[PDB]
This record gives sequence, C-alpha cells and structure tokens, in this order.
Amino acid sequence: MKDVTIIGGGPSGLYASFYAGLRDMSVRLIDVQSELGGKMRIYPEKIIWDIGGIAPKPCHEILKDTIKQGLYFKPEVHLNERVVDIRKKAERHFEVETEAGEIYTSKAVIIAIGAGIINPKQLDVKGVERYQLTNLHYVVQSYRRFKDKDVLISGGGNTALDWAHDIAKIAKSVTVVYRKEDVSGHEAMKTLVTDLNVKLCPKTRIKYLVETHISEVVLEHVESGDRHTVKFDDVIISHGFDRCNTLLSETSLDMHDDCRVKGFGNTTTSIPGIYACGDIVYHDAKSHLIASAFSDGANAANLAKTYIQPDANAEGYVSSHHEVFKEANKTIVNKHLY
Amino acid sequence: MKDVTIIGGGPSGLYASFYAGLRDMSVRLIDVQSELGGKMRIYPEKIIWDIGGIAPKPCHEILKDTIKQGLYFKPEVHLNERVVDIRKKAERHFEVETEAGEIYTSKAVIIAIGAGIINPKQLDVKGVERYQLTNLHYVVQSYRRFKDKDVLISGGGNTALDWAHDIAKIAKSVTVVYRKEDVSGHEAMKTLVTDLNVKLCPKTRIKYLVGTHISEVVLEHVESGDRHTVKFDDVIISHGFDRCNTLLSETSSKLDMHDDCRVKGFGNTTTSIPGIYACGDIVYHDAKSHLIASAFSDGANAANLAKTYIQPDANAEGYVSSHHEVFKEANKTIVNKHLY
Ligand SMILES: Cc1cc2nc3c(=O)[nH]c(=O)nc-3n(C[C@H](O)[C@H](O)[C@H](O)COP(=O)(O)OP(=O)(O)OC[C@H]3O[C@@H](n4cnc5c(N)ncnc54)[C@H](O)[C@@H]3O)c2cc1C
Ligand SMILES: Cc1cc2nc3c(=O)[nH]c(=O)nc-3n(C[C@H](O)[C@H](O)[C@H](O)COP(=O)(O)OP(=O)(O)OC[C@H]3O[C@@H](n4cnc5c(N)ncnc54)[C@H](O)[C@@H]3O)c2cc1C
Repeated sequence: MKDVTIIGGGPSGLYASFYAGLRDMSVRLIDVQSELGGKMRIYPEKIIWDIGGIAPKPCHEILKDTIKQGLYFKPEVHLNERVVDIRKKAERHFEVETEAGEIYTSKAVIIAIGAGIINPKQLDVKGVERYQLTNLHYVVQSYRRFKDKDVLISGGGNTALDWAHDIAKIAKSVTVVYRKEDVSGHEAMKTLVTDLNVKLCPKTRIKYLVETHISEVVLEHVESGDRHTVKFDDVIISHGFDRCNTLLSETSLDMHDDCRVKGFGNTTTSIPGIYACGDIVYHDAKSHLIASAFSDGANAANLAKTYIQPDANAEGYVSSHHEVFKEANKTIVNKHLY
Repeated sequence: MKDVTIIGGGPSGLYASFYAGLRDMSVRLIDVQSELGGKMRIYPEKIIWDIGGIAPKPCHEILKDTIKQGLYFKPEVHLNERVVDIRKKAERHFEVETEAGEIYTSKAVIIAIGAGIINPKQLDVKGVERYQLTNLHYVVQSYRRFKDKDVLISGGGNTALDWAHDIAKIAKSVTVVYRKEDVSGHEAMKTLVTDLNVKLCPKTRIKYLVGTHISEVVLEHVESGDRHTVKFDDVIISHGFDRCNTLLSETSSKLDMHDDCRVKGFGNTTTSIPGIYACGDIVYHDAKSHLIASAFSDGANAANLAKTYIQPDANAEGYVSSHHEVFKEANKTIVNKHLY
C-alpha cells in the first residue's frame, strides 16, 4: 500500500512528490490532465522571473526541470484520472476514489489541486511560432497596458466577462469571442452589458494567430465556417478558473471563506493525515507564487512523514549531503553536466 | 528616503531585494561578508537538488543566479558592513546602524540574518581544484558512509564534537583539529575523550588540502608553526551555528523571540513590531523549513508585507512576473535572441 497519495500534478504536487520521495515515502501522483504541470501548461511561452534562483526563461523550460524533479524518486503516476471522493476509513488508512470507479488506498492524502480542473486551450499560431509571441496574454493583472488598444478575449466564462469589463474602462474596443450559445454567468453580463465598447461574438472561435507580436487574428464561425481576419493589438485567452467548484464540496475539511482549504498555520488541514499544499491552501505565509507552492510541498511531505512515522525526524536531510545522490554527483562533476 | 533596508545578503535577503524591487520599492541590501550569498558560500562545489525547478548543479552556480536575481533592479548594496543596532523612531522611519557608526534610514526593515555572522573558512587547495572535490564535507547527516575511513574534522564547536563521536562509532579513526584550548563545553569533549579512536588536536589548524577528492591534509600548529602531513579519506569543515548570538539579543528594539532564539513570526514574516520583518532561517512560523526553498517564499511575503505597510492601499501581493510590465522590454530581447 502506498504511503501518500498526492492529488494534483502541479508544481506543488510535483515538489511534494519529490520531497516525499526524498524522505523514503511511497508516492501516488494523480492529475486530471494528460500531462503534468498544472497551471504552468496554460502559459508555456511566457517568461517567468519570480521563481527563486531561476534565471528568466520560458515556463515550458522550467516545467521540464520541475516535472523531472517531481519524478526523481519515480512515483506511481496516474494521469487522465479525476478524483471525486476522499474517505478516511481510519488513522493512516485513506481511500481516494476517481470518477471511473478506481479506488486507491493511502496512509495519507496531500491535496494539491490549485483552483480545480485545468484544461489548457490549444492555440494554433501561423506565420510565427507561439514561443516568440509577446502580446498573447493568459491573465490580466495590471491593465494600464491596454490603453486605446483593440483587445480580443477568448471565452465567455465569468472571468473573461469580468476581464472584458475592466479592460473596457480604458481600451478603445473589446471583442469577446467564445462559442457555446450565450455567455456563462448572469452577474458578469449585467455589469458588462453597460460597457458600450464591448462587442459579443457568440458561436465564434479564434482560428489562427498571425515581428514578435500577433498582428492579425482569423476568426471563424462554428456553423457556416465563414472566416474573416481582424487586426488586434493584444490577445487574451481565458480558461475560467473558479474556486469553490472543486471536489472539496462533496467528499467527507474546514474551508476558508474563499473556498480554499483552511491551513492551520501551514499545510495542516482539519483532518489529521490530510494536508493541502499550493494555491489551494490558505495560511498567513501563503503567496500566489511558484515559490510558495514549493515551500508548501516540502511542509506537506514533512508533516506526512511524521504523521505516518511519529519518531522520524521533523524535516528531511538537506540534498547537498544526502547519500542517495552521491553516485550521480560524481558523474555531474566529472562530465560538467551543468 | 529608502523604502526598505534589508539586513542580510543570503538567499532570503537576495530574493527579498528582488521582490521588493518588483513592487517598485527602493532597496538597501547590507551584508557583513565580502561577497553575497550567506550560507551558500560555505559549500559552493556541493550539488544542490531540492531547490524547486532547479536541475542539480553546483551551489556556486545557483548562487550566481540568485545574486543576479537580487540585483535586477540594482539596489544599494553595502558589503563588509556589520549591523549592530535597529531603531524605530516612528512609523515609516527606521534607523539601521553598523559598527562603524554609519546610520541608514528606511521606512521598513527586513531582517534576513539567518543565524548570525557567517565567516567561511578560507581553504587553500593545492594539486586539485575545489570544485571537483567530492570527499570534502561541510555537514554530517548520514554517517554510515564513513565506515572504516580515516576522517578529519576541523572545528571544536558542539556540533563538530557531536559529529566526531557519531562518526567514531564506525570509522577507523577520527582526528579533531581546532584552535581553542577548550572550544567550550565540558560534556561534549568528555563524551568524545573516551572514544579511544579519536585524537584531539587543540591549537591546530588546517593549512593545505592536498590531492576528484582530497587525499592528504597539511596541518600546522598555531603559535609554533610546526607542520605535518596526514593522509585522510574524508575532510569535514564545521562552521558552528548559534542562533542565540545574533544582534537581536542586544538591540534598541525588542522583537518577540522564539524559545530557540528565532524571531517569533506571527503566522509568517510579520514580527511584533510593524515595519520590521524577518525572512529566512531566522524566523519561525508553522510553515517554515530549513531549506533554501523556504527562504525564498519568506522573502516574497516579507516584501509584500513591507509594501502594504508603507502603502496600505497598494495591492496585497505583487503582479506575477509572467505578465509583469517591468520585464516586457527585456522579454523581447530574451525571446528574439534566444537568451536561455
Ligand atoms: C497565468 C499564470 C501565471 C503565473 N505566473 C507565475 C509566475 O511567473 N511566478 C510564480 O511564482 N507564480 C506564477 N503563477 C502562480 C501559479 O499559482 C503557480 O504557477 C502554480 O500554478 C501553482 O499551482 P499549484 O501548485 O497549486 O497547482 P496547479 O498549477 O493549480 O495545478 C493543479 C493540478 O491538479 C489538477 N487537478 C485539479 N483538480 C483535480 C481533481 N479533482 N482531480 C485530479 N487532479 C485535479 C489540475 O488539472 C492541475 O494539473 C501564475 C499563475 C497563472 C494562472
Ligand atoms: C540542499 C541544501 C543544502 C544545504 N546545505 C547546507 C550546508 O551544508 N550548510 C549550511 O549551513 N546550510 C545548508 N543549507 C541551508 C541553507 O544554505 C540556508 O537555509 C540558506 O542559506 C538560508 O539563507 P538565509 O539568508 O535565510 O540565511 P543565511 O544564508 O545564513 O544568511 C545570513 C546572511 O546575513 C549575514 N548577516 C548576519 N548577521 C548580520 C549582521 N548583523 N550584519 C550584517 N550581515 C549579517 C550573514 O553574514 C549572511 O551573509 C542547505 C540547504 C539546502 C536546501
């Protein structure tokens, strides 16, 4: 039987998997996506600067190292599987059940689900390669950059309609492309419907993206198939993250008022043996950063080790002098593999 | 007036400087060492694996990346200066004083001193280069690896004397070199002194490391100057950390202290005095680990909390770098020129 089941294969679950492996714990890692990476799979070409110790480079470059790290100790990885229920039969005996009816047993459970199911949209770039695009945005934080710009937003989700309203305050025009039939979310539209500079284009998708910036967008109607090319200055692809729509409403934990797992000072949850790491947990030391997802992962692995084996050391051995790496260290130095 | 004064140039102080710069804060970074890096300067050649997202590579390589990161926004760096006093005159008005009498003013103070003054011993390696050495150790965790080896330990601190006893259980012989007459504490020496395979060599220093791995050590007697060459299989240089001997016991501002001489963190890097924040190994909160990974996440939180202290109406957290406008000009060059 596996020592710990980690729910979520994002940076927090990946690092949690690594650090649990460093402490000689058996790990099962489950993620709903077809590939590991979590939210990092949404913005692969964007350059990340705020990860500690990592010189700026594409997210997809950093992700390859981070995935490898999560798998140093080679855990049992289960992709394309969606957890739907968590059960505590007894102390050090948990059942994790998927939607397909698969039941996995573990002595502890680490919940690293971020904000819920992530399903990155597959963008098709023509003329240029996606990796050199600069004016392609997957999140809006500062929006002063959109002054007098023609902005395209893909998706009719609540988040996309909220973005559209914020951007409309200073943008010249906003076009919201989505398919379905009519928008998702009543409240976002009542706010949005009074933005007289927002054009709604239902049943329409972004087809192709046409130096170092997107210059034109081919939009295409889902039914007729008619295409027309519109020039834009910035493109924003939403995905629709909505906390409060996770598995955590129907499992049987104390919840923060914003639908984050309430962390009791750290990654400790309201059930001994269940620990939450990453964006999903709230404690006073949390940041919405990859750096915090990592430090959360370590704490969840540490607390789970001492949960399974109370007399074990509180923390793991520093890797610089850890005996398991000694064989590899000689090869790295002799061959200059860095 | 400086926005924030950061005391300590380790990974926690380095990241805090960077993230404070990301939040458009003026930064002063002060450190007593002659080079930035803190504890990372003790084990430069050692391979570090447990830092998130970083493929294993030499500590000195990761340190180079971390220093560069701390200096993107080019803060005011004060090296070879040892802070001795912290004073809070009023809100958004702090005085940071060094031993030379220099007084630096800041609206907030970030304490990133780790465990206190770090002073790496300068090893002189002859025959080999230090960076490809494997049997040179700065910490002992697992000690089964020393089975039937001739081991040298430099330093007479409690930790070094503890290592010697533990290592002595299975090693062929242990030699403990140090310079003090007693190196303080009867019992650690008394435990070790009855390990009949341990040779205590007081008033003795390491002079030369002679060698992939070190094969022999040139030892020199202090005062007399006598040298003798001894072959060893492993060399362990201890440093002696004591969290109870920092400036925080004798300053003009009393933060609440944890019972282990760590700053009491009120859930995170918040301290008992608004405007003073502790990040890194120095602070205690329930989410702490004694890892470089935790020093980074502490630094971010400390930069965030200082920002909302100086500007209450500022955003609680900083903009994610992937979409942060300050990097956009550089991003095109990095992308266009494939600078990665
Ligand atoms: C656009 C964007 C840019 C960012 N840029 C930065 C940056 O530059 N620097 C930085 O420090 N931080 C950044 N962040 C912060 C971000 O939170 C982290 O990068 C990272 O996503 C942390 O997520 P996580 O570890 O909680 O896991 P996540 O990335 O949230 O992934 C969780 C994983 O669990 C899976 N999952 C969810 N529910 C279930 C379920 N029920 N069953 C099974 N699997 C499930 C998901 O599909 C996913 O694979 C950014 C965030 C976004 C959205
Ligand atoms: C894989 C791994 C291996 C590790 N191996 C080791 C190891 O072998 N040995 C070890 O000791 N740690 C080791 N660590 C711990 C790690 O190096 C530290 O946790 C890290 O350096 C934390 O940095 P910090 O800035 O919080 O503290 P520090 O690195 O100690 O930073 C303190 C800095 O502030 C300065 N300073 C202190 N007081 C003052 C003052 N009054 N005025 C001015 N400057 C001052 C110090 O000189 C120093 O530059 C390891 C960690 C990991 C993850």
